[PDB]
Amino acid sequence: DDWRCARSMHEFSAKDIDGHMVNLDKYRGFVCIVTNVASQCGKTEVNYTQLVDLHARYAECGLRILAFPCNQFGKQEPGSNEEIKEFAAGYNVKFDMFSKICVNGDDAHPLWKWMKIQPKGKGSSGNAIKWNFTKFLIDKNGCVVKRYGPMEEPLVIEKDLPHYF
Repeated sequence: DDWRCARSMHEFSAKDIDGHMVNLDKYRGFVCIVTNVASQCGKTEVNYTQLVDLHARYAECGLRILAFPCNQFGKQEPGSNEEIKEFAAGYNVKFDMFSKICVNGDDAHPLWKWMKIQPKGKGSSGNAIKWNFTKFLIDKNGCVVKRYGPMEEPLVIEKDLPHYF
């Protein structure tokens, strides 16, 4: 498949939560967390609060966050893009919200197919996204430099950011 030959996050596009196509070369020169989100997960509150905390404190350093709603995990993102955006606003989210997608399967977003086979994007037992709130860390070149699991609170990520800024 074509997404398999991609070199960078910056070769992909995705529909934002308003429905506008974003070319992800927009993020060239920025360090990015790309994460799959859900509104009705045991981990929704810590992930959203800690992603907003990291964006507040490192946006000025060049941190950007891309949140992808995904309903594939206990169906914990059943809402519309409208409802999910309002939900996010509730956490004072000022980072980039995207339209709801699949991250696993034939219809997985090609960025999500690509990230999960990156030399530094490999998972622990196969590459499938295992639950809500997986985080990939993307360098200023759009290369995947770390994957953190659903069990790894986003502030876990703070210690590695200075390596990529």
